[PDB]
Amino acid sequence: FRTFPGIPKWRKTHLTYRIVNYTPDLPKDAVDSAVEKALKVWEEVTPLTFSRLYEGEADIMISFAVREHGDFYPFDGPGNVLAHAYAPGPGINGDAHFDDDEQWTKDTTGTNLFLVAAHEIGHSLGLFHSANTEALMYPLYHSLTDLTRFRLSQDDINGIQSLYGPPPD
Ligand SMILES: [Ca+2]
Ligand SMILES: [Ca+2]
Ligand SMILES: [Ca+2]
Ligand SMILES: [Zn+2]
Ligand SMILES: [Zn+2]
Repeated sequence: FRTFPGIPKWRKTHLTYRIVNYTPDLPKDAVDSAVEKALKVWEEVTPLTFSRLYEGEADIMISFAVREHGDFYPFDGPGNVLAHAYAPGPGINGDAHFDDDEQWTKDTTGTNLFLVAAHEIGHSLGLFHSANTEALMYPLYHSLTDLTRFRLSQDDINGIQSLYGPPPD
């Protein structure tokens, strides 16, 4: 696993998220479930906990965007860059933007929202890319049809626990 230069990390264990907008690709509850499960992945192996906000500035603001969207990194149309997320910190840091030029799906027929979201939240929490091929934090989106088997790899658990430690009890 790779942590980020300077090892920026959250100095608190309780983090808020806000789903700022919704893609036309899916039912709103599918977007909610995907994001909720993505957080869970990481919540499960650390003392981090998450709560959702519906107004104000949450630590992790989540949105869908197309091309230019308010930061210096425009999205790029279909495929390639699927999303991006900023390392821990204030304001735009911690935030995650998903390219709506992708077709987000609950399954693997398009771009799986839960999988990319689990990866991006890894970034929002302090993990950079891993050199390990079976890690979620590996840069490589394969269209893993088999989400039925998903498990955070040990390398991901090692990286995230190196930042925040294991679960307390
Ligand atoms: Ca933020
Ligand atoms: Ca793209
Ligand atoms: Ca879309
Ligand atoms: Zn962005
Ligand atoms: Zn990444």
